[PDB]
Amino acid sequence: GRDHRKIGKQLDLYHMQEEAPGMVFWHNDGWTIFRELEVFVRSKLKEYQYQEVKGPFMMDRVLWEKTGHWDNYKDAMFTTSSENREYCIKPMNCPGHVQIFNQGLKSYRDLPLRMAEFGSCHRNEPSGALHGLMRVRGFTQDDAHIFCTEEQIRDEVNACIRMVYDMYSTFGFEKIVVKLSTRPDKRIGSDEMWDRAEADLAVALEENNIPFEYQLGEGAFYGPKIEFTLYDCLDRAWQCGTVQLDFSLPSRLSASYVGEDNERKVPVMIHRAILGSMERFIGILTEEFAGFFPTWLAPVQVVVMNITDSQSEYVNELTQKLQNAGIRVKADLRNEKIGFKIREHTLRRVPYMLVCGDKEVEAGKVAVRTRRGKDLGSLDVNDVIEKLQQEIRSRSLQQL
Amino acid sequence: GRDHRKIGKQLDLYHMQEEAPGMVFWHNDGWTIFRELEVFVRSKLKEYQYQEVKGPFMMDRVLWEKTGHWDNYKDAMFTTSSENREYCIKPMNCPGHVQIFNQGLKSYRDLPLRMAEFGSCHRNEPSGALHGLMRVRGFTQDDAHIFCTEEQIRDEVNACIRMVYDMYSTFGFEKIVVKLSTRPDKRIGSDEMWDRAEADLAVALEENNIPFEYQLGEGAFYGPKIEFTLYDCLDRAWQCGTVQLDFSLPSRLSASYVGEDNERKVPVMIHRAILGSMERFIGILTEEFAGFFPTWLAPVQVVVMNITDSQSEYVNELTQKLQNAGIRVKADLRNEKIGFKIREHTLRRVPYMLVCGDKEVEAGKVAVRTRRGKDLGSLDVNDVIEKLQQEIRSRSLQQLE
Ligand SMILES: CN[C@H](C(=O)NC/C=C/Cn1cnc2cc(Cl)c(Cl)cc2c1=O)[C@@H](C)O
Ligand SMILES: CN[C@H](C(=O)NC/C=C/Cn1cnc2cc(Cl)c(Cl)cc2c1=O)[C@@H](C)O
Ligand SMILES: [Zn+2]
Ligand SMILES: [Zn+2]
Repeated sequence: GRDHRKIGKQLDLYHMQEEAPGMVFWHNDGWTIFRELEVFVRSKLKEYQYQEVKGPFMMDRVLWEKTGHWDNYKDAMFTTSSENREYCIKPMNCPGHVQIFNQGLKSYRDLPLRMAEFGSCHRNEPSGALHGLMRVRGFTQDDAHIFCTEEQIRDEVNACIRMVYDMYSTFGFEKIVVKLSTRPDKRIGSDEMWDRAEADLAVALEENNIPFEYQLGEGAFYGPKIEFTLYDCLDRAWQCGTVQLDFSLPSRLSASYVGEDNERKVPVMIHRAILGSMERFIGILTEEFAGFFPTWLAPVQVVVMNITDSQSEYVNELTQKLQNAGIRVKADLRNEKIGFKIREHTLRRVPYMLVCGDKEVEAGKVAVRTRRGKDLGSLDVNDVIEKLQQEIRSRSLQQL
Repeated sequence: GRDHRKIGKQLDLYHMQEEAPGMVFWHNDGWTIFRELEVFVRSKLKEYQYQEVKGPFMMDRVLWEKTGHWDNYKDAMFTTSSENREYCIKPMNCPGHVQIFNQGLKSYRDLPLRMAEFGSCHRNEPSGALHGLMRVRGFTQDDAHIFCTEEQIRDEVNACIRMVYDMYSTFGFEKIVVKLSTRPDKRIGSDEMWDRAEADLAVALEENNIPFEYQLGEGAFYGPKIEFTLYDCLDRAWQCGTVQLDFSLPSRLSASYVGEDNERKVPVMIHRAILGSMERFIGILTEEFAGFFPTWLAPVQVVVMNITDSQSEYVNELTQKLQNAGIRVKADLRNEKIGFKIREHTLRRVPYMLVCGDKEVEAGKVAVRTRRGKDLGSLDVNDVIEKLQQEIRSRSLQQLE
């Protein structure tokens, strides 16, 4: 029993309905998980030196036909109109990122320019194939685009690779399969361009001792790509990560920069996503942990509870201390038995349950108990807050 | 200058294009401002006990036709189709909030249920009427909908009112004009219901000692409302806040709860937004401050800089300390004169320029220069960091002395 649909209903994370096929209603607790995942990605964006931008939801069809994706993907577009002009709701964030790149004069000094976005994308997929958070219409891509020179591709692909494995290992995903898609029959650019582009991805992987299988037929018309597939605890494959070279879209959208020789060069563009889809990754995480989210991701991290009315003031004071320390905490002061209380929050998958009786109030302590059923006993209040802070801020998979 | 369109280009906050009319492209520095504003609103949502949800971008026309807004507002709807079904791109967040409310059986004990959202709304407005961040098509509403009983209305409107003045006072807006819109000709509900609903709004304003005025017959068909018009430093009026009672939508979308008497009851809905639009409000703030955003909102809060090559490592350490202290900081180690460095970052509206000369490195201090051109002297590094943190924590309008 690890269905994300089931756990999503039980823990009141999200729901879906027929009026909005493949588009998620995020409830309070599920939206908390979403935002903590977002905060985690932002810390990595800062570490790996990315800008974070936000592009518009719609854009003119005139611009979308200039991208070169229209013929292959017009059936997957959501279109709307206003004042005799047809606009596409964006399925990808790349054209919008080029529009920001084109504002102001760029030079080689500004490259590599790394532009990230939590980009809300909509794709008009057949409704019959939709299921849960795994196959959806509306989703949020942990997207970024790297504008760089031909000489900087090698280093930026290395950095993307490091960022992929770093982020996957945070959630305990160590079994990764890597696939390098080579030149297709369609394709733009010369054979010498594809020789170099394919070598840049291959050597970057080889130098990091990462084994990979070639995918000969597959690969986009605008460049080769690396795709990363993680494996969950049921040994199910999930293609999440991508690193995709592009020698087309920047030229077609009039992107350029002044080089060191004062000539106009078209920048090389690297598409990349790691989690793939925020909704989809949450689904995978919900199943991986079976509702037992690590404390940093958990909607409710601690519940503090009393035995009788005698300890209510102490529990309220302890609740405020935990809230002051940046912990998501609730107080359970109901007139129920301690076994009833602990069970409700053990079923809700609350990492820690802080019991406070007369023993604990007089001592300045708290009786800590995990959702796994491990009784840690009466511990000092300041010691508990300190260890919870470390677990949350280090983003540890394991409890005490 | 106080033109947000000019300043937006100068500080590289955002831009707009004819390919996406009335829809903002947020650059790094503008999106940084957006996200801190979002964090600020979030802390108020936590304080005033709101849930935060996220609804889908589109929903079937069939559901939108049931809301009772369709015939009045179908011209303003963006529409898209898929598999013989028509979907509206959401212009408002209320129906989606009702869909979330309708999941699970609700009790009187769950009320008042306060459900907030940073709701990305799209209104198909005329392109000739568009103008920068203020008049837009795509925007993010600091929205919330309170589901409550009839008896709970006064206390919830009272809370909303407090939240409005609280949030406006953070940005330096004390002069608020308040307008209570009364019953229109075409309306639902009995006159007895409208007497209580209008009285609930008036009593809540009286309870907060707020003088207001009527706007006669300007209320919506589904209930009366309060609107809050703030005044900037140029004495220009901006209608941002709204608190709108609703006796229609919950019933139209099958919203109910189990009462204390065990009867099925329909909840009353209070629509409310304080800032009104995140894009619009940032635009107003840009002109209010003239680009001199308070330190907590500033894209780059501190720039640490060296006079000569001698202090480059001291700058690196100091920049790392400010990095570890959660301050948005950059190091200016370019081979340029100290005045050149100060003039550029004064023009970019960086609150503080932490200057490092030989005398500062030797004493373990830093020379603090504000964007207003003032000299705060050479202070201890750990003192300055604690003071900057306190200025950011409290979201202070004023810089250090
Ligand atoms: C092309 N952008 C990248 C991306 O999304 N890569 C994953 C796979 C993309 C394939 N893909 C899938 N569906 C699409 C649907 C539409 Cl309507 C369009 Cl116009 C493009 C695509 C499209 O390109 C990100 C990583 O920047
Ligand atoms: C709709 N409720 C509130 C709100 O947005 N009020 C501000 C103004 C509302 C007036 N308004 C303006 N434009 C609209 C456009 C459309 Cl396509 C629809 Cl369906 C409704 C409205 C509509 O009601 C929020 C705060 O919950
Ligand atoms: Zn892309
Ligand atoms: Zn509303």
